Amino acid sequence: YFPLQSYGFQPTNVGYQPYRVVVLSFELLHAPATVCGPKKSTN
Amino acid sequence: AYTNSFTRGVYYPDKVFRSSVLH
Repeated sequence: YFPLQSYGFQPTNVGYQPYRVVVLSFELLHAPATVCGPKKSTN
Repeated sequence: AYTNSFTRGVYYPDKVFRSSVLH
């Protein structure tokens, strides 16, 4: 035995449906910024 | 086989400048 289990996703299924999920995790550190909002810089 | 570490093996804990302070 191994712990793997498989779903059986059918179009007729609502918590029974497949769900796509993305988790955005944000690296707050005092290192250089590299991912930023589109807000434009000034002089 | 071994040797003494002395006062070796210390690093800046975070990327923040600090000066004249006992952190």
